[PDB]
Amino acid sequence: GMSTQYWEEEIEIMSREKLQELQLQRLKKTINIAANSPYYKEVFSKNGITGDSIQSLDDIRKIPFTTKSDMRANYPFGLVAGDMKRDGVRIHSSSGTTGNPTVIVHSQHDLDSWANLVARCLYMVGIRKTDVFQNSSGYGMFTGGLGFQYGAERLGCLTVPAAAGNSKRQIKFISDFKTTALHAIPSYAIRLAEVFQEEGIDPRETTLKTLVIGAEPHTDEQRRKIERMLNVKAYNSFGMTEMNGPGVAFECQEQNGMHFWEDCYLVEIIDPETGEPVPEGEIGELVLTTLDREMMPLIRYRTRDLTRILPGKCPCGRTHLRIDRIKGRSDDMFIIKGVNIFPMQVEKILVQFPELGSNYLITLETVNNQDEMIVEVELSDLSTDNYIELEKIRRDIIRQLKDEILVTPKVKLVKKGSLPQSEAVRVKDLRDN
Amino acid sequence: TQYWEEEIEIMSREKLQELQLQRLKKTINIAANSPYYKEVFSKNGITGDSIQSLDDIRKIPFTTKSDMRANYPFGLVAGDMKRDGVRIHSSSTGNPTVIVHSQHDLDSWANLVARCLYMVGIRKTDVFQNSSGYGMFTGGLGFQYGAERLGCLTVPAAAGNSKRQIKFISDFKTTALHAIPSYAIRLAEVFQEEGIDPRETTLKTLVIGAEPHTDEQRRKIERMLNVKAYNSFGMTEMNGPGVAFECQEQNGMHFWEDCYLVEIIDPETGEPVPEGEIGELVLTTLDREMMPLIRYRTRDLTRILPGKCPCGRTHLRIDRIKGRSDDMFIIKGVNIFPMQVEKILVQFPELGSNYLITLETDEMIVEVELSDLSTDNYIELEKIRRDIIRQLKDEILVTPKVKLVKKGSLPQSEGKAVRVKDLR
Ligand SMILES: Nc1ncnc2c1ncn2[C@@H]1O[C@H](COP(=O)(O)O)[C@@H](O)[C@H]1O
Ligand SMILES: Nc1ncnc2c1ncn2[C@@H]1O[C@H](COP(=O)(O)O)[C@@H](O)[C@H]1O
Ligand SMILES: [K+]
Ligand SMILES: [K+]
Ligand SMILES: [K+]
Ligand SMILES: [Zn+2]
Ligand SMILES: [Zn+2]
Repeated sequence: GMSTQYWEEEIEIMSREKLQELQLQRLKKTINIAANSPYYKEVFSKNGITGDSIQSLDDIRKIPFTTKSDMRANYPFGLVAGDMKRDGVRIHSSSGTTGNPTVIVHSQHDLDSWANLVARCLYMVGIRKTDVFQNSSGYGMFTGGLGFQYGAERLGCLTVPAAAGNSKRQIKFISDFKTTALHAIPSYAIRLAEVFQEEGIDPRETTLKTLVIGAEPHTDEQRRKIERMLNVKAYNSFGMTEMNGPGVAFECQEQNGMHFWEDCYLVEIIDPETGEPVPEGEIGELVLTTLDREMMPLIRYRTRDLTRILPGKCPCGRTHLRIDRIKGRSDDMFIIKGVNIFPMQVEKILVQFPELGSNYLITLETVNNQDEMIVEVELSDLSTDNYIELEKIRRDIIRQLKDEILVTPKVKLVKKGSLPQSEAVRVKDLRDN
Repeated sequence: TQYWEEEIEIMSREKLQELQLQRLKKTINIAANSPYYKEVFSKNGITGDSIQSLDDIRKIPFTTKSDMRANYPFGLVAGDMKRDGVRIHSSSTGNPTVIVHSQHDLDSWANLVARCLYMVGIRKTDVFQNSSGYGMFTGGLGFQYGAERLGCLTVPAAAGNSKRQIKFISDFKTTALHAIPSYAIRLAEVFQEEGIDPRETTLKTLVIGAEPHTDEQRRKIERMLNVKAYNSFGMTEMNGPGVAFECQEQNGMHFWEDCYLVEIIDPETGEPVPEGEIGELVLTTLDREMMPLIRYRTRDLTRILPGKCPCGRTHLRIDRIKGRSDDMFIIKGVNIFPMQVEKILVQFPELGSNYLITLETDEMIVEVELSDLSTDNYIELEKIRRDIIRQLKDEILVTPKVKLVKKGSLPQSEGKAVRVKDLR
């Protein structure tokens, strides 16, 4: 409380009364901006949403939800509200070519707001400009790459844009550049600790002090295991491309719930069936509204993420609400190696091969603390192909899947009728979650 | 002609010389704080009074890749890295060299990339796609920050996944693309495979670099995609992209002399070459503060093109990179550069764009893919193959073995194309 340091004290410890008037002011502004987009112009016209519709924060429930299906239907720029040709500076797109992906368009204001939120998060968990920050997240279209890169530079850290994989090079950068802060997915942080002891280095005797872990569900125990293996303090990091990427919700040094930055987001916990707000503190679907986005704001977006608001004041002194861990989702999406994948993306690739049967199964397992994706697909007795030709097709399946879902899966061609029958195709998740 | 920074881009030679001298003295005073240049200046008697003219830089010895490897990782860091260091980049076997940047250094680098892009006609209204690898590769974050500084709608596609690259161009209406010359050809091929005419896209401008390539190789890219392609020079040591770049005249790459001091030195004597002769490119940073580099031997061979450019810019122009010193190969005691082979192969329209030089025990094998548009028979193609052997023999002064291979048979590299395979 008294010894707690803040990036933006006036906002981070702002009274609930002053937070409510800030959210209402930014909510009205967001709706007036969003009304310029072809999608929300249509939505507001059909539901009688005008400039007088929002007088309180509860009036947001007059506006219907924004679903992923709606966003896919308006791909690529149906929800763009600003002047993209003049002020649009970046596009963040989701994976795929078999279906319409998700596109978020940002202006310079939007990138600066996002970079400030990431800097706020990093400063909160004790990271300073004197720290050496290494980002093991994939770059390019992945928001974790450029997101933490801009945020850590804004804070003033000596950044190490290592990007994904090559654990020996990751260990080399930590040892030679004296890395103190590291961003990694929980399973990769365990892999790095393992690679340290393979190279004859004690994973507890490095320059590492702080770890930022996210992109996928993990228990408090899995985080405590990471903390013991590397002799560090690990903090839960929440984000999604739709909400910028990282910097949305983050743990404080109390490591009890993730503080949601309510100055930039309006949080709603809704019953996934009725679509009504859940009783205070119960598990429901996370529904979010951007409050500082201008190029492409999102109003009441159904994230399909399940969580709850943790009650009571936090001893760090911050007034921004805390959410519990995200354990699962209300949709059919699965996360492997921190990458979001829909089972339809896999099916749309497999159906193109006439040598394959219709029956397929996706299995998610943990092998040596690392997550693996196994795609079993039955053979069609219609093919006249021998071993050499079928193996070439199996390698072509791996390659086309890798390009679509942005992860390399294990593909096994199984006997016709070997896989069990159910009748939508299920994803068998055998991981400890 | 439109300029990003007119006052600097058309600045008189007299005013450029006093700007370079002012920034050279500042660079040497900053570099003196690094453990490496503190020792170098102490042993060679380099003080604050040693530099009074631009010619006085020759009092300071050269900085080689070996000196940088010997002082890896932060032996040449001059600034306060803990307080002002904001990024570490690395260059593409052994111990990769590291460059440390402050916020000033990143902003200077971003401004140079924006200056380059604006010069070739790219504006904030353009949709810029970067197919360069991100992470530690300077091409990724280098063009990303530069294009955002200009105000382009950026598409950080990163390396590979050609089907997704084509999808982004088609759906986001990409007008400007950054790619290595060999990957630009691969994308044009993938467009045709997906039933799209590579000449009927929204693409208008292409930025190509990293790989040594001929003018005809670039003209092939321009015809395949119906675009204007511009040569982009850079290296991690000098920030990455934005160092040297062609103007709309497409005749020599303008070197930004406000941020770099250019020298063309004889690799044997270590003295400046006669005005306009081919020699080793030796560079000094003039706007870098965290880790400046003084008279760095790049290993790149080029020459300064004489005369003022019709675009009105007063900044000197360098010719195409002949190749790096490590690219040179010796067969039967004769020195050969891979660009000598490419400059011959590009003149034959019956040949493709992908080729491979193999050295075995000594024999030199030159594999080159056939064109898809080729309708020639065996007798005519064999006559062309014999014409290729003759023209190669006269140029490289050794008789090589030439094999005409199937289109797509030769392997495509993940990054820069490997043109020489030495199996000796
Ligand atoms: N800290 C976290 N804990 C659990 N799941 C997370 C976390 N951060 C992100 N996710 C999940 O990843 C999704 C965002 O993925 P993406 O759009 O690729 O950044 C979220 O909607 C969550 O389902
Ligand atoms: N436009 C270009 N033409 C030819 N070679 C280039 C070009 N740009 C860069 N290079 C080469 O690539 C090197 C820089 O590589 P890197 O620092 O790994 O990006 C230079 O020193 C040159 O040898
Ligand atoms: K720093
Ligand atoms: K994720
Ligand atoms: K723009
Ligand atoms: Zn707290
Ligand atoms: Zn010019």
